[PDB]
Amino acid sequence: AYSNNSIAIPTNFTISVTTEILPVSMTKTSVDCTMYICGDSTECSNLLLQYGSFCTQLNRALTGIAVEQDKNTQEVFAQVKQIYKTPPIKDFGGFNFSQILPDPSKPSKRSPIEDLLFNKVTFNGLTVLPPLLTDEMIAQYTSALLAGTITSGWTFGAGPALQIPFPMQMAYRFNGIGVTQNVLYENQKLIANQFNSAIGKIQDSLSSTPSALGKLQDVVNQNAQALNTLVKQLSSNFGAISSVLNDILSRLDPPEAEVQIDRLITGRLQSLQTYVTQQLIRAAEIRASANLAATKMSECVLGQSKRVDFCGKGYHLMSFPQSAPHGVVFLHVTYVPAQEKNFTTAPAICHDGKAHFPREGVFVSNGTHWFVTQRNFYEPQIITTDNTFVSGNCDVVIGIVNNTVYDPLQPELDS
Amino acid sequence: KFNGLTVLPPLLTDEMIAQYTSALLAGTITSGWTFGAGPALQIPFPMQMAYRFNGIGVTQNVLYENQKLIANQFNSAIGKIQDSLSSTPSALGKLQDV
Amino acid sequence: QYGSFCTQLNRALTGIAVEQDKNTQEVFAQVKQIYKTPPIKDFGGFNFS
Amino acid sequence: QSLQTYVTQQLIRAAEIRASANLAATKMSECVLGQSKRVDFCGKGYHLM
Amino acid sequence: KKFLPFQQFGRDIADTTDAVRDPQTLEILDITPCSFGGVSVITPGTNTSNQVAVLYQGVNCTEVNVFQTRAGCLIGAEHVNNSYECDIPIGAGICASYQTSQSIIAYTMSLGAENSV
Ligand SMILES: *[C@@H]1O[C@H](CO)[C@@H](O[C@@H]2O[C@H](CO)[C@@H](O)[C@H](O)[C@H]2NC(C)=O)[C@H](O)[C@H]1NC(C)=O
Ligand SMILES: *[C@@H]1O[C@H](CO)[C@@H](O[C@@H]2O[C@H](CO)[C@@H](O)[C@H](O)[C@H]2NC(C)=O)[C@H](O)[C@H]1NC(C)=O
Ligand SMILES: *[C@@H]1O[C@H](CO)[C@@H](O[C@@H]2O[C@H](CO)[C@@H](O)[C@H](O)[C@H]2NC(C)=O)[C@H](O)[C@H]1NC(C)=O
Ligand SMILES: *[C@@H]1O[C@H](CO)[C@@H](O[C@@H]2O[C@H](CO)[C@@H](O)[C@H](O)[C@H]2NC(C)=O)[C@H](O)[C@H]1NC(C)=O
Ligand SMILES: *[C@@H]1O[C@H](CO)[C@@H](O[C@@H]2O[C@H](CO)[C@@H](O)[C@H](O)[C@H]2NC(C)=O)[C@H](O)[C@H]1NC(C)=O
Ligand SMILES: *[C@@H]1O[C@H](CO)[C@@H](O)[C@H](O)[C@H]1NC(C)=O
Ligand SMILES: *[C@@H]1O[C@H](CO)[C@@H](O)[C@H](O)[C@H]1NC(C)=O
Ligand SMILES: *[C@@H]1O[C@H](CO)[C@@H](O)[C@H](O)[C@H]1NC(C)=O
Ligand SMILES: *[C@@H]1O[C@H](CO)[C@@H](O)[C@H](O)[C@H]1NC(C)=O
Ligand SMILES: *[C@@H]1O[C@H](CO)[C@@H](O)[C@H](O)[C@H]1NC(C)=O
Repeated sequence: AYSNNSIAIPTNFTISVTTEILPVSMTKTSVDCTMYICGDSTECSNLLLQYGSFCTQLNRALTGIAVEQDKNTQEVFAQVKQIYKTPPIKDFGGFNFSQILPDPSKPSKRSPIEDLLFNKVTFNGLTVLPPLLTDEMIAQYTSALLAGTITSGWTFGAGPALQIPFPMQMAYRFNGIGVTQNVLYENQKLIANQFNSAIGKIQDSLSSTPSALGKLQDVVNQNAQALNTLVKQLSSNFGAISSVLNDILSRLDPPEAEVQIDRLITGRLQSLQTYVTQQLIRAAEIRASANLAATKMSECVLGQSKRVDFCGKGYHLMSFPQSAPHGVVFLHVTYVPAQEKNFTTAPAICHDGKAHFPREGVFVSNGTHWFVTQRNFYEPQIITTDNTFVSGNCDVVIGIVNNTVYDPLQPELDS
Repeated sequence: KFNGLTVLPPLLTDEMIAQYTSALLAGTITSGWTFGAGPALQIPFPMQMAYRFNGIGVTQNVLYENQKLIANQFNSAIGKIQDSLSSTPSALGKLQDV
Repeated sequence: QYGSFCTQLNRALTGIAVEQDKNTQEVFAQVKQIYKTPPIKDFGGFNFS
Repeated sequence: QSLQTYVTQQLIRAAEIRASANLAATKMSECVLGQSKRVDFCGKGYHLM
Repeated sequence: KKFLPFQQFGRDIADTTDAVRDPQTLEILDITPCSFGGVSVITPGTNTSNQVAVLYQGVNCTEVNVFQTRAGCLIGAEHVNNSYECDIPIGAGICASYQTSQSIIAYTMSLGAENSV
């Protein structure tokens, strides 16, 4: 309902907590090319040796991929130089963080949401190498980031961790999005209750829907499919008399066994090159995801991003990290303006022939009287010389409206 | 063509992408950035520009005292876009290359 | 006799084709509602035609 | 071999197009749906819209 | 596993045999490849010293100062309770370093000095 003299200003707001899942690392699969192609067969091994460096460079590429996976995990999670801890007293002004804070009762030091996340994701020369950082170490890193954010705001990211009461931190976050910080303190209990409810709904939202963790599960499924296809390729003949190398060795003398083994070597080497190329491309995608996750942890969690839709829908307030198998989950707390009203507006106000413009906020009218309010929350104030500034006159501004501007010094002079 | 190579139509047609861009344009014109954060809140377009002006560190009275000049310059810049595009062929290379 | 090579190539091409639609969806479908401009074009002198 | 070469090139080009589409989605979110303060992200000068 | 009377062999998802039936005696015995993994050499700079440790990846300490970690069997490396910054990443939370007299050692890496606000 656009018109040249009408505005809609929110009168009420909500806390929104949204979930963003980002893959970070792949499974560190290593392939022994010689064992895959020539299983303990000296004849085949000597034939494979004729291809030069085709075999070793595949192992080099896979080793580089595994090192890159460890590097990705370190970049995403090892963003803090100290392990911060929350105080034993949870006097956070009514904000309940028990659902994202580590649970000591459990054998692992994981939060309930982290356990829910972990429960929802599932001999041919092929080995898997364990990641450098275990799940408990990733949980420790996320706990340190969580404690730093809760007890020190963005200060632990820029420099040393400076303590601040959490409602005061939320007032900072309010001023960050252009809403005056008195709105928080006047509505502290409502904001805390809405935040707690939004955190509580996250468990159900993730648990009920079985495709919520689809990104991480798709990464795992793609890797498993690639490995399974690589294994299945060993049963192919590739034009040879038998897919079994031992059968060819037992049946044929070297002069023709070598031809059959050469056919098998060509086929299996081509299979390895295909697998390694697909792994390199998928590793590039995962590295892009990990870089995005590291940027999101730096800017969404360690700070307050002003980038639209970077930290979820709405005006960003804060983010909380949670570890997940092969990835990270960000809980983005944002402001969503909820209830709005339709007012009339004016670009300026003519008092004495001078034009008054609001220093911050907008002029609004409730039918008969004119007020000045902050842009993102309806809070009417009397239009005074301390809310407005003077520039120009009423003969220049298009659509200026006559009104009276209150001067607080006049009755002080008169009294 | 006849060798097993086919092309599949995209899920969103040109009309649907045009509708999406039209919706984004209307939201931007009539509600500023409010349609992206949450509920779209109408605001006069002339009033929306000073908020944008305020973002770059320029006061609102700069836009209100110079509203006609700014509108004329914006319209002239839009006409120039169309002129440039049709006049020089290389412009849309990033797409054509693909 | 070559196993799954044909299937792997087809699967990769299908993945690319799906990714193209995903790309278009993420670029353009960023607004939930279809907004329309009013028949009134009084935007203070700004011409969006 | 020809098919494998074609599919590999298509995968690499699809990755590049995906990067471009992610950049376009970011630009639509931060410059069409907002007012970006990032220098040269959305044109020379001080971004308005 | 129980074989049907006409069944003799067992084919794995790649034409390898996991299980089998003997001609001399009908008892069926499953088959597993003996063992395999990756030998890695943990060393400091040769400019610094020439002592090394050998990690047999993804295997026990039986098939091969024999600390048994989750990465595999570590031979030659002293196990140290103290944590440090990871210098040589081994895996599964284990890193190695060359420290003072001097020798190579393996430890669970530290994630940083702990703190509290
Ligand atoms: C934070 O919320 C949790 C629930 O999500 C609260 O834990 C509950 O505490 C009540 C006692 O007031 C018990 O009866 C429930 O059994 C608890 N539920 C669970 C799941 O533990 C917790 O007390 C809240 N913390 C604060 C500080 O309010
Ligand atoms: C803003 O909205 C909130 C709800 O999001 C309102 O709080 C509710 O108020 C009703 C009374 O009408 C209570 O029954 C609910 O229990 C309240 N909910 C919560 C979470 O506290 C709030 O009153 C609204 N404020 C204004 C000024 O309209
Ligand atoms: C707009 O707000 C003004 C200021 O509050 C309202 O005027 C007040 O009306 C209330 C209730 O009728 C009275 O308690 C005050 O004495 C009035 N103040 C003045 C200075 O007149 C006005 O009613 C509102 N306008 C509308 C149409 O709602
Ligand atoms: C705002 O008030 C000013 C005067 O304070 C009005 O300007 C007057 O306009 C009338 C009719 O055109 C003239 O008779 C007066 O001489 C004008 N006074 C001045 C100082 O210019 C103006 O019309 C009012 N604005 C509106 C739209 O009501
Ligand atoms: C917006 O600009 C367009 C041109 O870019 C205007 O359309 C022209 O209107 C004149 C009449 O004054 C015609 O002679 C031209 O043929 C039109 N050109 C085109 C391309 O349609 C349009 O009137 C302008 N709108 C406003 C509200 O100023
Ligand atoms: C304000 O008035 C317009 C006029 O049509 C209407 O569409 C809009 O819903 C109104 N806003 C509220 C909050 O009632
Ligand atoms: C708004 O437009 C109406 C025409 O519908 C006009 O009468 C009025 O003067 C305009 N007001 C402003 C402030 O531009
Ligand atoms: C000898 O005959 C057959 C040959 O395999 C075998 O099944 C049988 O058990 C042998 N006799 C024995 C083991 O007493
Ligand atoms: C193999 O290592 C495991 C620990 O994972 C150990 O329990 C076991 O004793 C080792 N091998 C044998 C046969 O003892
Ligand atoms: C390290 O601490 C544990 C506690 O049981 C144990 O291995 C031992 O006491 C320490 N290591 C030694 C003795 O070198």
